[PDB]
Order: sequence, then C-alpha cells, then structure tokens
Amino acid sequence: GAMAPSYRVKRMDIAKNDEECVVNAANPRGLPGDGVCKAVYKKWPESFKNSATPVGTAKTVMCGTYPVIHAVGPNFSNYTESEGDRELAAAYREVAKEVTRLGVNSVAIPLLSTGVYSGGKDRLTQSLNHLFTAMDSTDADVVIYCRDKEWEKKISEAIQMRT
Ligand SMILES: [Cl-]
Ligand SMILES: [Cl-]
Ligand SMILES: [Cl-]
Repeated sequence: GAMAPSYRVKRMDIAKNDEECVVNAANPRGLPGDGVCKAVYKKWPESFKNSATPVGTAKTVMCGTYPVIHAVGPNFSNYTESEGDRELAAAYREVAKEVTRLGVNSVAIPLLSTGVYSGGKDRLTQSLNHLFTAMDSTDADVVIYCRDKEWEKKISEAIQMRT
C-alpha cells in the first residue's frame, strides 16, 4: 500500500500516467474504441488480447508487466438511469478488487461513463462518487485523469473537501 493513501487529479492523457497500473474506460468487446480507450489502445495494444468483458466488470491484461485494468462502464444511451447507475457502481467495485489483487501502490483511473457513454449528460459527480465508494477502502494512491479544465477544478474541489 501507499504510506498515506491519497487522491489526486491531473488534466492530461492517461497514456502518459506515472502510476503502477492504468484503468481503461473499455468497451465490452475489447475494441480500440474512442477517447481514453483509443489512447490506451495506442499505448498498450498488447493489453487488448482477450480483454472483452461484460458491462459492470473489469478484466486485467498485462502489457509486458504493466497491468491494464479494462473497466466496462455502461453506455447510458442503452441503459435506463437506474440500471446504468447500478452497472457504473459495479464496474468501479471490480476495479477496486483488481487494484487490490495486483498489489499496486498507485493506479491511474479515468471517470467511467463520462464521455461517449454518458448519453449526453454531465456525469462527473455520479461517476466520481462511485469511484470514491469503491476506492476509499483501498490503500493505493489514486490519480484521476481528465481532459476538461472545468472538470479538473470540480474533481480537485471534491477531493480537497473530504480531506
Ligand atoms: Cl497530454
Ligand atoms: Cl465514456
Ligand atoms: Cl474530462
């Protein structure tokens, strides 16, 4: 574990992370996809060997010895708000199980279901609170990656307000 487990947020490509493993915002079919998924495919394409997994689950595939945790958030275009919320919470619980199983001291994580799977809604708070619910009992340093300047500020505020 980290000596003083922390949350941090950085605004940059998660393909450039400084953590011991990465969470991919994956699709269920293990396809290169778009956004974070496409960045992860470009950086760690070896990790997409048998990475297909259902919605609400995470499946880790090693790129060399570097773990890529493929976490499949729901596409809110396809799910009802209720069932999408349930699957999004479940995907993060499976991320916390994998981070724990791997014994890493740090993990790079994007906000699941916030991009093209958002169904055109702002899900920063929904997705971040499910991240916290799952990761709070872990002792890994968690570094959240985002691209939007206003999201960085809002994530940073949510982190700092619980310290
Ligand atoms: Cl960047
Ligand atoms: Cl997404
Ligand atoms: Cl963002």
